[PDB]
Amino acid sequence: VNPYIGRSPLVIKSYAEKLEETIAYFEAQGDELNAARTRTVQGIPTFAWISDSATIDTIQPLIADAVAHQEASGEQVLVQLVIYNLPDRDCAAKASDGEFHLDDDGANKYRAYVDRIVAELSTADADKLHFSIVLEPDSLGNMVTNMHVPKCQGAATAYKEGIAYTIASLQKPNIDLYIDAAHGGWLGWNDNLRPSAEIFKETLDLARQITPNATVRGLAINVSNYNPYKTRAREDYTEWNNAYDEWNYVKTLTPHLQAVGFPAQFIVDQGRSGREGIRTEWGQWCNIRNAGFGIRPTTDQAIVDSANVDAIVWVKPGGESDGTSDVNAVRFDENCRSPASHVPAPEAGEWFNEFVVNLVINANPPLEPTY
Ligand SMILES: [Mg+2]
Repeated sequence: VNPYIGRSPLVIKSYAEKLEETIAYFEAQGDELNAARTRTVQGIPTFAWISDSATIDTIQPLIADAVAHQEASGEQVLVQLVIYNLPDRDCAAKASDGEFHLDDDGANKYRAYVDRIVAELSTADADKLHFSIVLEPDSLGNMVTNMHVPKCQGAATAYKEGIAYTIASLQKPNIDLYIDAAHGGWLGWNDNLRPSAEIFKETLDLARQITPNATVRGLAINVSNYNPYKTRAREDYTEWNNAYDEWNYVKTLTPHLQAVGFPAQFIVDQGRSGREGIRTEWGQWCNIRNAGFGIRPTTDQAIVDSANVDAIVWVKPGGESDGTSDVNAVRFDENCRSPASHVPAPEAGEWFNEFVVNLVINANPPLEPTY
């Protein structure tokens, strides 16, 4: 069943707290409407990312807070998590912050990292909650389009085996899993559709060699990207790609999932999708200037308009930088100085207040104020 129906995805307190800076900024500008819209954003659920082992320490406090909230509110709390730590992570990038490396026991270390997450998701408090978990952004798409890259060649089996173990390890009645499936501009090209469906099924099949009746709910798309759910002005760079918005990505990928027997249910990130015409190339991803908050999290079919979409969600938390634009930074990524990037920007994950100011102003539909 669609786990989002009737459920209240969890507001991430640590994220809502960061927005106090944005509220203070608008108040200091004499801008009560945008201050109030930012207050609305504080109440919008986002995903909590587990992108390293240290972050596992945040999970039990998050769960305890979630249970307290469930008791107080009478809601059916749905905790949204991202697992993002495969060994030799981000194999096609020039650099990665992933902490595990295949040549330093990374496969076993990844299993133990998953085991630590499982432990946290196995407490009596965890049992009271429901979870929606996105598995490993920037992973399997590389086996479709980046197999000319030495690091991807060396990591392909490990990505499939890693994700298989994660799936097999999180088979509980209160957990729904969505495997990351990139975005239309990556895997939506005609040549990529069938191989993508095949690798998702292959990975699920591997999971079932570990835990016999293992399942997933489906796929997560547009994670940390900006693609509109429904475009109002198709971009020139989408020429010859039928997945020119994410609703069309769902429509075009679905038949291939069905053909291979992989579940064709999707959650779609729209956290930074409010404004179009902000990029000159589809491949631009880092702190794209003038991005706006998009469609708010919802299961409403009047908006979603697809039996294959479980929900629109906000996976990447807007305001957390994609990377630094400082040319002299140790982790400088040239993508973060693209012609479309917002500069200066702080290190990946650090608060980028100027960017959130713009996410509020450029939100579509406009944010309703909470006065
Ligand atoms: Mg490192």
